[PDB]
Formats: sequence, structure tokens, C-alpha cells
Amino acid sequence: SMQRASRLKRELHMLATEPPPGITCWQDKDQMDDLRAQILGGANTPYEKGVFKLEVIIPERYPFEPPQIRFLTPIYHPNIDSAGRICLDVLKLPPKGAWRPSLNIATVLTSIQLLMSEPNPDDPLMADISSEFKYNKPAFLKNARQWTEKHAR
Ligand SMILES: Nc1nc2cc(F)ccc2o1
Repeated sequence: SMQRASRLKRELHMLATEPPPGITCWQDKDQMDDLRAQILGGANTPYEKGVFKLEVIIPERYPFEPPQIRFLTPIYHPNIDSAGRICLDVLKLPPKGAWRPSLNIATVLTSIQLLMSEPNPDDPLMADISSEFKYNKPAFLKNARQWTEKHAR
């Protein structure tokens, strides 16, 4: 669709020139809908000094369906599973999700970055991590740091 293509050209331009701090996103090859992204570990989070790569797939009905985003870099987090799937409202269609066409790739990567700093034990994908985050925060932080040094550094 020409609508989809013109929208992706503008998004790639904005990702190339005014990416959110800590976030970068680019074409894997020459397809505007097969993208990769990277989020730096935030300071004063246990992911600090880690670099996290993500796969960003833009579905055929974008911008009416959300980007399909998974971590490629392993990450220890209540809302991210061992395959890198992300439990985050803006990645899902309504009524339950929050995706709308006025969000975009940069918005949702920023939301994923914010989720990394502020987990949601409301909506766990990882029950054991969520309980550890909630009830034994120092163990959570040590495990999350150790997973970062092991897989993201
Ligand atoms: N895989 C998965 N993603 C989710 C996003 C939500 F907002 C709620 C439940 C979810 O489950």
C-alpha cells in the first residue's frame, strides 16, 4: 500500500535523524518493514551498560496493526519472556491493547524502554520474576544485572 510506504519512509527518516535518547532503529536490509532496533540499558536500572537488540516487524496492515517487536538479546524482566516476547499495551490492538495509528515505531520503542525501567507486575509474562521483583527486589536487581552482564554486554 502506498499509504503504508509513505508512512514508513517518514518514520525511518525520523528514526534516523531524531531517534529517542538511548534508542536506535534501522533497516536490516532494503525492506522498510524488516527493521532492527537497539535500546541502551538505562542508568540506575539493572540493565545499565547493556545493549539490547530487538526485531521490529511491520505488518502488512500497519499503521492499523501494531509493530511486532521482540527482544533478540536475552533480558531478565517480569514482562518479557524467554523468547523475547513483550507484554505491553501499546503493542496490542484494542479493546485490551493501546495501539492506535497515531502512535509509531519511535513511540512504542520508547514505551519498551520505559517498561525496562518500570516493570508491570500487574501483567506478568514471567511469574517467578514478577514475584521476585515484587517481594525480593534486591534479588531481582542482582539477577537482572547478572543476566545483563552475561547476555547484553
Ligand atoms: N503476550 C501478551 N501480551 C499482552 C499485552 C497485554 F496488555 C496484556 C496481556 C498480554 O499477553
